Amino acid sequence: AVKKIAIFGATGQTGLTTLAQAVQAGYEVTVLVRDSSRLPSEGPRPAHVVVGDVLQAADVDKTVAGQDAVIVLLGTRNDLSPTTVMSEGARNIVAAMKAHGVDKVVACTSAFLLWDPTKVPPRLQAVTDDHIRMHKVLRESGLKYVAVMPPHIGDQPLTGAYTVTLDGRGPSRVISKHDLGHFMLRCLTTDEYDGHSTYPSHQYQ
Ligand SMILES: NC(=O)c1ccc[n+]([C@@H]2O[C@H](COP(=O)([O-])OP(=O)(O)OC[C@H]3O[C@@H](n4cnc5c(N)ncnc54)[C@H](OP(=O)(O)O)[C@@H]3O)[C@@H](O)[C@H]2O)c1
Ligand SMILES: O=C(O)c1ccccc1-c1c2cc(I)c(=O)c(I)c-2oc2c(I)c(O)c(I)cc12
Repeated sequence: AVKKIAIFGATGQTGLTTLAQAVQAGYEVTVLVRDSSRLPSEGPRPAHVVVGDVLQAADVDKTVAGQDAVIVLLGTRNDLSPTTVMSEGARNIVAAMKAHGVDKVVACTSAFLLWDPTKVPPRLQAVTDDHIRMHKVLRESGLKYVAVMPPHIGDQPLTGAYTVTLDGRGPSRVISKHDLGHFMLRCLTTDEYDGHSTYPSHQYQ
């Protein structure tokens, strides 16, 4: 079974809860962070912290070495400008995985990659274009890749009771950050989503 994981984007909205959940669940977690002050003191703590940047191949290589799987929760912290950070980071992650024999990656893009592609809000198009580039990098890597394509990420509690579809239709257009993290982790213990795109959603009310 997967025991050692790297998380990229662990200091982000979804990353922080995914990290806490992963440690509480018993994983040995390594994170790559640019700024360690963004990791919390309270609660569960990663086993290993690498300070560096996903755009630096050597920093990524150090983070991926020795792992059993990789979770990718990279994002732009609501900077909507044109960007290649996520796709360039994914290229570095794939190269490091291949260099170190790691074969499982679970990565978050967005439900816009399942929904009608002509209905992306204009303000989100640049980020979506880079999600599409990152998805291409991961799909073409040949590695076992679960594409997680969530709708709006909310603040609702952890439930573990959300629905996962393969087509972007579902009970709602929201997933709590906690449930999204829970789903990322679920993907580490099953093969059933490898090579698929997945849409987690739930009605919280
Ligand atoms: N907002 C939504 O409703 C929504 C819906 C669907 C999909 N998404 C997508 O879901 C993904 C996760 O979103 P989120 O809101 O959880 O993420 P987020 O809060 O934007 O966090 C982004 C994370 O990526 C890290 N990161 C950015 N650039 C980096 C670099 N050069 N090197 C290393 N780490 C870097 C950030 O580090 P720092 O802490 O150092 O900044 C942070 O940990 C994103 O791709 C987002 O576009 C969002
Ligand atoms: O996350 C928010 O609330 C938010 C707050 C300020 C500015 C934008 C957003 C936002 C998104 C930001 C990024 I970067 C991203 O990548 C994606 I995809 C976003 O998808 C969003 C979606 I779907 C929504 O339905 C709504 I309402 C807002 C967003």
